[PDB]
Amino acid sequence: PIVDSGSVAPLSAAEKTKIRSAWAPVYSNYETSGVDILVKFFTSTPAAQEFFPKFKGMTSADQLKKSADVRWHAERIINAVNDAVASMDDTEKMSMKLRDLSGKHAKSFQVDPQYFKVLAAVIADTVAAGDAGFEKLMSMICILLRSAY
Amino acid sequence: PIVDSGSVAPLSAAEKTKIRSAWAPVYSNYETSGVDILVKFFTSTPAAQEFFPKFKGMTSADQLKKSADVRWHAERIINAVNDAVASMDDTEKMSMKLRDLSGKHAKSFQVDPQYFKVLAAVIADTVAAGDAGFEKLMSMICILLRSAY
Ligand code: HEM
Ligand code: HEM
Repeated sequence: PIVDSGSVAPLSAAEKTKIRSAWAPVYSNYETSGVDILVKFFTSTPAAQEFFPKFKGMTSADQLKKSADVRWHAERIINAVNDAVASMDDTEKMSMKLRDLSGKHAKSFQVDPQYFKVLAAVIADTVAAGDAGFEKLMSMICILLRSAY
Repeated sequence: PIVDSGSVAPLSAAEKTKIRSAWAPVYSNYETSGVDILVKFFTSTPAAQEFFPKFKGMTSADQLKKSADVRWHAERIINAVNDAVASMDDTEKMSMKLRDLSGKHAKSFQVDPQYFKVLAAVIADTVAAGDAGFEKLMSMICILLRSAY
């Protein structure tokens, strides 16, 4: 269950390893993985489309995927998660960046804090649906991405 | 000849239109474009290779191109030049971003500034060889990338 508030027990050594195993295949193809994930989240959540100005005009899966702006945006969203997994052994480091990234969303991108957990699930489902460990990493990211609000 | 110091005359309207016409084709396939340019720079400029710590172990086009790191790095570079062509009508914003990038290069990445113009040339020969207009933009960017040095 991915949350964006409250507390989440630390990540066991066992969980971390699994996460790295599942994420590797996905990331090795981040250009595609990021897109498909972002686009699905987009299309499946109409209420959160007004927060992607550079996407305006496009609404169908076909369009989105051919858009360079949709691609560049997907690649950054995905790498932000990669940086997270590659830093599960440093909570102080992970939190600082995500607190920074939280600031941009709240202060600059002005995105609704309620869609982070939604996109996160669209990531957990693709990376390893059902993994309590991965949903735990997400809960950590979502909690951080709301720290600025 | 691209330069990285002093100054250069503003880009005329004609030059801006020429630049945006030659750029579109290249940026359209940026995931591929960037990677081609980067590898061409890297492989052809030995001394500058030590400045790419994450490519530790790769020195051939084949190994490079098939790397997530090399591409992510290339995608970010090519996209910074894109922001630049996108801001030809607002040199202020262009400079703000480029100055920030300059600081990152001189502080975190510890990169020798002599190479900005060389990588810029690789981009010039790829987008529009010989075009004085584009060369000027590259000069503008390099002068800006060295401002924090
Ligand atoms: C899984 C959680 C998310 C992560 C890890 C994430 C990560 C990122 C990253 C790395 C950037 C790059 C910012 C930069 O270049 O400085 C970004 C940009 C952006 N994100 Fe998120 N994001 C997430 C969820 C969301 C959600 C739910 C929305 C929509 C409500 C959203 C909307 C945006 C917007 C508007 C931009 C700016 C695009 C631009 O103007 O270039 N993000 N995000
Ligand atoms: C046209 C010239 C150049 C542009 C526009 C450019 C742009 C960029 C951008 C946008 C980043 C992303 C930083 C971030 O993620 O916040 C970056 C990182 C980096 N650049 Fe450059 N760059 C240029 C030339 C060079 C040159 C000549 C070298 C090598 C001598 C170089 C070495 C690096 C390194 C080592 C990093 C850090 C990579 C990492 O650890 O992720 N760059 N550059």
